[PDB]
Amino acid sequence: VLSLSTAVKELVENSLDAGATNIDLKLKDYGVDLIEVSDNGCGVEEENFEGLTEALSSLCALSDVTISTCHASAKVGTRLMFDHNGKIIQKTPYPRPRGTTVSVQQLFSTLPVRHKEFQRNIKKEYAKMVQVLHAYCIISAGIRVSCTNQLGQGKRQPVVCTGGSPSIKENIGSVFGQKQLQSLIPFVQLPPSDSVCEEYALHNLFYISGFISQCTHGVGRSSTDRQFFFINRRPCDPAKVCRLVNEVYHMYNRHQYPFVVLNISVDSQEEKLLLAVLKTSLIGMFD
Amino acid sequence: LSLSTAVKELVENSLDAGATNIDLKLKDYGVDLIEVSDNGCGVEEENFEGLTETFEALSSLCALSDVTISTCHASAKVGTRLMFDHNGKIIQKTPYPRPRGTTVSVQQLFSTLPVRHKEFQRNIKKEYAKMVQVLHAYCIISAGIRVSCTNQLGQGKRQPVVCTGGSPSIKENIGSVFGQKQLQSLIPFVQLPPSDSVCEEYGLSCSDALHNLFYISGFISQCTHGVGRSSTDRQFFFINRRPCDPAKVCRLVNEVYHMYNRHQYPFVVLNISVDSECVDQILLQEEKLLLAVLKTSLIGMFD
Ligand SMILES: Nc1ncnc2c1ncn2[C@@H]1O[C@H](COP(=O)(O)OP(=O)(O)OP(=O)(O)O)[C@@H](O)[C@H]1O
Ligand SMILES: Nc1ncnc2c1ncn2[C@@H]1O[C@H](COP(=O)(O)OP(=O)(O)OP(=O)(O)O)[C@@H](O)[C@H]1O
Ligand SMILES: [Mg+2]
Ligand SMILES: [Mg+2]
Repeated sequence: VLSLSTAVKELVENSLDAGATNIDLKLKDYGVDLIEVSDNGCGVEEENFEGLTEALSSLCALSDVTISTCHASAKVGTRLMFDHNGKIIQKTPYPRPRGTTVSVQQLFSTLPVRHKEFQRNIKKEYAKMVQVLHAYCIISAGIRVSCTNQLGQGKRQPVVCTGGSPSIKENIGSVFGQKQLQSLIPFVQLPPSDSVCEEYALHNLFYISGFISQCTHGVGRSSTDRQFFFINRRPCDPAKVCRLVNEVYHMYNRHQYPFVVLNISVDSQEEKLLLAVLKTSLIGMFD
Repeated sequence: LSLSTAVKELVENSLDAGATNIDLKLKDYGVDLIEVSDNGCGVEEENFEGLTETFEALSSLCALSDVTISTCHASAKVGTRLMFDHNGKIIQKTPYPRPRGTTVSVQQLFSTLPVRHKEFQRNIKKEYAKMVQVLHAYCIISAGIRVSCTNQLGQGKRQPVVCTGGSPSIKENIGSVFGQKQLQSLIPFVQLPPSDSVCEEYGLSCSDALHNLFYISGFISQCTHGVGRSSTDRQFFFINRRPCDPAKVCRLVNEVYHMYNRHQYPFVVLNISVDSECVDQILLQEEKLLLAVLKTSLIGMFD
């Protein structure tokens, strides 16, 4: 849509919305040539093919979109080709398992300026997409998320793959290795302290979970390269929450920055209460 | 009992389960961990105890390693995680929320046989190379299935080994495994009826060649000088999509290629399709007819 990372985000969310347990992201030239997301979700029924094309409509205007899909109620799958207006160029029977594969080829080709900027800044744009990819890998418990990349004429190479584990801890281990888990402690939520409450509580509905680096000297990280925040399992960047987490960690380890995976679960406001719970909990953890 | 046959047994089990994704995770070339994850049919609860070159496979792996299995059948509401002792007995079974499929973890293969374990470690480079060859064969022939493999040495980062893109063609799987540059020097196999000259060389009559039921397909290097390979490091033969080593067929392919490029050896991916009743060392009935078809076809291709 706007970038490589947001295009991947939209396609992954669509696979998640379809109830997929396998989500495979296939890239060619870091996504400059091909962005392809394949899932084993519910698929699309024939009567809704034209209704596919909004994320998918915007992708059609900015790239060449091919979609293959097979609904559980269908006897055979279907392969669809779209023009830049979202109109179906052709639809043919296509033998494939249940699910949907969305192919985004030559993203931004219809906008030459954006296409050229995409290529020039591919290292930064790919790093943003990896961050989004890692966030979904960590939080999507029970879902096997994978990514592969193929550069030029070279062989296809695996980038990451999760094992469909029910715990965030194992998903973290799948993404970064077991060595990353050895320097982490689980988040332990505490009621806000009288002192911290004064610095800023009976109707507390915030539930915090996750992992953070130990405050022990040397155990931290050189930068904020691995900090993942979630509100109701949705990846996001809460500025005030992120600053508070790094501030409390620096109270005990000013030389380093922590690894962070924090999910904020709350009913469908009162952010000062959330910060008071976060600060009190982090102080009790690092003490 | 080797690293390659252990991986082969697990990959075949995932293929038998109807998997479309097969993920192989290795640690220390498989000395520390061999883990195969698939999205196949899984195992039903009533068959958990029944779970425990041929390496059965799972019972033999339990005797030689620590086997952990998580699985979820479509008929189950929640998956199950299983731990096995070296006699194949279930140490513990716990509910385990996971998607449909099976994950088999083989950690410290051959640990219970210290002599074999040291031979495994000492010859790990040769055993790992043999396993990669077997894995490449399944990657090439398993069209429509995403097979991936990584290897991790100690505490280092995961290293890519191979991965296919779930493509419907053997040609695309070759490109995924070896790169598009490998495809540029290949030509497709074109089957021809055996020629009178080649039929005479094998002592075949017109009636012997009338019941031809061999169907050969695949890819081979061009005979153009220099385009070949330094050795037979990339020659993959299949009978009814099954990886195998037909000695006479393999020698014939290299012999005809040497008729046009004696200095080099070709890249070979060749599947031989034939009725199951004619396969019995690979013993193919009417093998002289198959060799005559192969030689005649290869000569027409390289001419
Ligand atoms: N991988 C998919 N699997 C099954 N159905 C899909 C998939 N992707 C898209 N669809 C269907 O096509 C519809 C339009 O997709 P689109 O992403 O453009 O908008 P949306 O999903 O409805 O809302 P949002 O803007 O939040 O993504 C979707 O609502 C969905 O029904
Ligand atoms: N990845 C798997 N997915 C689903 N079921 C499996 C899987 N692996 C093993 N099983 C089940 O456990 C049984 C025993 O496995 P094992 O490989 O040891 O023997 P086998 O497959 O029955 O015969 P063989 O391996 O000699 O062809 C299998 O028959 C199968 O039902
Ligand atoms: Mg959407
Ligand atoms: Mg088996």
